[PDB]
Amino acid sequence: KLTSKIRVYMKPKHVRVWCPRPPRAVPYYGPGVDYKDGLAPLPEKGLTTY
Amino acid sequence: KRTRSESTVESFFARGACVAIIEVDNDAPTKRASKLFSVWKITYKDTVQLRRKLEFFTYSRFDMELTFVVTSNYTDANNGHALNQVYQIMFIPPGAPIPGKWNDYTWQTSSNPSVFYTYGAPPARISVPYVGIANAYSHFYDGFAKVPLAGQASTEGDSLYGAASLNDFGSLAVRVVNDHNPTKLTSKIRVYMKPKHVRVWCPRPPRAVPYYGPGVDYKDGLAPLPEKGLTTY
Amino acid sequence: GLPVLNTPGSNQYLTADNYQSPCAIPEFDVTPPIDIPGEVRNMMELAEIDTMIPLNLTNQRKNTMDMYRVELNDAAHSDTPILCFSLSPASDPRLAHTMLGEILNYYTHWAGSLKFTFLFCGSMMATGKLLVSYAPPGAEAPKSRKEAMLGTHVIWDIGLQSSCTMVVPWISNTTYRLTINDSFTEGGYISMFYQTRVVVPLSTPRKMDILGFVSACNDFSVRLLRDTTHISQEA
Amino acid sequence: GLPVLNTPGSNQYLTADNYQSPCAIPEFDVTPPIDIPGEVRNMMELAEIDTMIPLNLTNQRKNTMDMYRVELNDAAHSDTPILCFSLSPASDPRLAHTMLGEILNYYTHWAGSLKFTFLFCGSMMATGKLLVSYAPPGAEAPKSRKEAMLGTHVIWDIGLQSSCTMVVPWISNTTYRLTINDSFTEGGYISMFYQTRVVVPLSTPRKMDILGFVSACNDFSVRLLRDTTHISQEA
Amino acid sequence: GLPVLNTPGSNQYLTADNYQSPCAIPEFDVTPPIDIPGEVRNMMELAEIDTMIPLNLTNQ
Amino acid sequence: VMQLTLGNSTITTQEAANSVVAYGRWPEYIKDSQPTEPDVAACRFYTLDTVTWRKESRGWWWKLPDALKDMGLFGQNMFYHYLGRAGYTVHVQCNASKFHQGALGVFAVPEMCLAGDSTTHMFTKYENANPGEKGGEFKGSFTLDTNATNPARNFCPVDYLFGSGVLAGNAFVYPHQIINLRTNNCATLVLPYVNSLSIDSMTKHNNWGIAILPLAPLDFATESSTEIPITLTIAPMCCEFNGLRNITVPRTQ
Ligand SMILES: CCCCCCCCCCCCC/C=C/[C@H](O)[C@H](N)CO
Repeated sequence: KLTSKIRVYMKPKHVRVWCPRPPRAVPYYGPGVDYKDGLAPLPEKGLTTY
Repeated sequence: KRTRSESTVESFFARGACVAIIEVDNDAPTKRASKLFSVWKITYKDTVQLRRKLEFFTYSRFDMELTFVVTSNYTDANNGHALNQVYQIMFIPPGAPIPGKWNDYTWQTSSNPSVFYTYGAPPARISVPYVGIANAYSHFYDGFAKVPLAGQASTEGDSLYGAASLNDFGSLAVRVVNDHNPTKLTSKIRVYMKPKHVRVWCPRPPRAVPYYGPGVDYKDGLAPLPEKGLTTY
Repeated sequence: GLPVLNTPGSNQYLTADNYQSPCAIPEFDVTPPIDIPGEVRNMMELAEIDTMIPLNLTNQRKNTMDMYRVELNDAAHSDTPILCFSLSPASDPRLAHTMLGEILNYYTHWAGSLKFTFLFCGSMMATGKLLVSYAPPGAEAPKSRKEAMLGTHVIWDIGLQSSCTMVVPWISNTTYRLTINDSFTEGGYISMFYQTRVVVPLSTPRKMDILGFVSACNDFSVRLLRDTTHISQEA
Repeated sequence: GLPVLNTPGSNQYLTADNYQSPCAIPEFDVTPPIDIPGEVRNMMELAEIDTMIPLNLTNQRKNTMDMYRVELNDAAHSDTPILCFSLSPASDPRLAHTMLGEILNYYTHWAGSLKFTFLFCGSMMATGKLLVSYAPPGAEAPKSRKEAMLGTHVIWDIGLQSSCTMVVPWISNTTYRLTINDSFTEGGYISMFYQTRVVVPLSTPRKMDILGFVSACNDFSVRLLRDTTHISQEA
Repeated sequence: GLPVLNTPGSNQYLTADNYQSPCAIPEFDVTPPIDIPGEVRNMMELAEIDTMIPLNLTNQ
Repeated sequence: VMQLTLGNSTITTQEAANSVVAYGRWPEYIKDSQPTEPDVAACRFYTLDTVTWRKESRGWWWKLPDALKDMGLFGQNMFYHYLGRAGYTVHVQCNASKFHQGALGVFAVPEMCLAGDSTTHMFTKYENANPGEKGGEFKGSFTLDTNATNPARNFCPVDYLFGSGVLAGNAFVYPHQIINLRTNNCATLVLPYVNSLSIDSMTKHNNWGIAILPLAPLDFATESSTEIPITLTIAPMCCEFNGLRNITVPRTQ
């Protein structure tokens, strides 16, 4: 028995974009926009602390 | 008889030199004693030839060519032969994720430059332009990254002499992308640095004592001059 | 045949290479494009869009709406700073999550000035004067208005303008700054203090919130594209 | 497709090759250069800079400052040489450690004339006359002033000039000399003798030191770059 | 990239071939030549020189 | 015969040795390819502490613009402005009579990094790597600091190694002057701004180093001991300061 793995690499060219969207903030769960946990990305920092 | 074609900065510096050797292993993950992937901080100070050549001048500008010479061998001879190995070398610029596992998300190479090598092929070669934040590369820094200030705690504001601000040029992560062979295999990749379009400024005297650390410190071997009679030819 | 030489680097895969490849679908009928509104040709065009700053990252206001507001009151004048943060857009937690910070997280080197805007969300009757100062690198972070007024500063006159914008000059010892936490490329500090006080009449709210925004200037640029530190994947 | 031939030498790595390689960071914004003082475009430009010669390598003066000085006294005239060495910049211990010697150690072949300078560090009242002679190759090394004065020589008149420079002519049987110790490319010898004596008046130092320097001439050149013999690394 | 074909004879060593090879010592200062007496450009020029014949090959 | 007139200061000498402009370039302001310019208010000569030259002297070293941290308006601007740029004019005076012997070598070193005295690499602190107006001294041999509990964290320059592991004889590669007591009792150097950046911090980075080495032993007539004062007077040139902010107070001790 032999085991083989093929990695598929995608490289776009001549890219034109429209309608910018904000970056994702929570982990991706499914092809859609659903989320279940990990909804606390912001850490703790003092208001008057540099 | 003068010519002075081989004495130019380009000729002097346009020579390949080994700067580091990255060692990786192909083995079962359950063996904690094996390193499935390796990470090496990019720097020319791990060697002495190119370091000595570069330290002849205080400031420099140049493009770089990296060559990766890959070799591999078995740890045993009673397990037949293994399949062809494929190696991945990923560039991690400052602030980019550091791989933690052999097959974690950091190897997706979404935006990190990566080179894939197949054993037996001609050594992989890449070219990089000048990527210094300043206007010229600095081999010496007479200063500190942090300057302690009056009223600061003794546990803050401390930094090593020279520190590293312009020297943060990323790292290289090397792994094997093929399935873990039943028999342990050991691979070593030699990184060769070849500068091009080299411009130099502020010449410095050649090093006289052995290099000890990235800085100018020395501990022993401070007697390079041999004995010779004053009036002896 | 024609002599050939297999130079070093051949038979290698590079993720940032550019070589012509055979077409898997020859003579395909490509759908003509249409003028979709909102064309973007450079990522920096997004960095110039104002983004609300999650300034208040206290344990109680973190990861909710309240982190996007800074509170003000009608108390007597004090030199205690209203707001403080460091000019580390790609490393500071309050700025790393903004669009500027997110874009910078994809690159290793960056340069250019920035615009910091503050909007007052109080009542019309409310009036006051505030100071916004930028302390250049290499100095102890301002601890009071007296030290704040030694450097570049702007006066927000709440009562004539509801918003105030401050431009951070490119005071640096290096051509480009790093997107990581390092003392080599410190960007200075930005602090906000009271000037006299917030004044409100009778039957008026005494607690009023202000909103902060950060945007890139026309000279902003980035280089050395790299992976971000706010992304993860299982296995 | 186009016929191709895999000629000998393909699929090989050569450390001194020159082939175009793919760019790992496409479309990078290169920082513009600035006019840094002290631009150097040829290594030979460094070989023309005077370097103090560690002439005295005795067991007591070795690896300290004293090796950079040659002593003189007010004793009666004698034919015993003051200084002696061989024109082997890349092999002689006294010259191999100078900038000229260090640069030559990186190359196998070299050619051109040289300048040897001597500076007097005595008192103003001190005066004297000294002889600096160059014995061409192929002759027994000078043992006394009588043999020294048979070849090219210069007179150092201490009292009118505090420094004296001598140019070594390119007297050779080969186009280029080797940077290793071999009798095939002997460069001759250089010797320094007294002419009359060092004269000092009362209440004046009677032991005075002189300093030696070596530099390359405008016709100096090197070729066949090679590794040096003054470099080592563990493992 | 540009299509290529590995024609027969590639990846072979021929002792009488003529292909350009990389320079192991780039930018070397070549010593200028000098007019050495006795220049020869063809081997046949030596064949025209008289040579004494060992005609008597007796055992003695 | 030399006269150096700058700002509100003037130095006149009759025992000079002309002068050398480092790398052949005089200090100049940044070209196009709010700034603060003290002009003559800062571009003037300041005298540093005079040192003593003895028979046992091994050498002295100063850092710039470190040596000018306390010299009036220049230091005030350096501590008030984040970034700065300025060239230097260095004048070394070493008086001697006709009966004296010896010679001094003055070297202007860009990025004069000195070896530390501790096993840990680059472990010298800021407070010891920035002596100030008093500079420092060279040692005749390398001494290793074994005080693990309270490391000195100071430099350990070696005279014959130039303090950076390089033979002193090669130190002449840098812009240099020779003060020979039998020909000239003073020397002058012009050092333009040298760095990889057009402007840089005046507190985190040192631009130049001045090294005075005893190229020849000091002697006088037939006396058993003699001392020669050595004076180092330095003037900033083309002062430029940027990034006004609160005063910076570096830690001491
Ligand atoms: C798999 C892709 C690998 C991509 C490799 C890119 C690495 C780029 C490194 C740039 C290094 C610049 C050259 C070094 C400059 C000087 O030596 C330093 N300023 C002094 O240490």
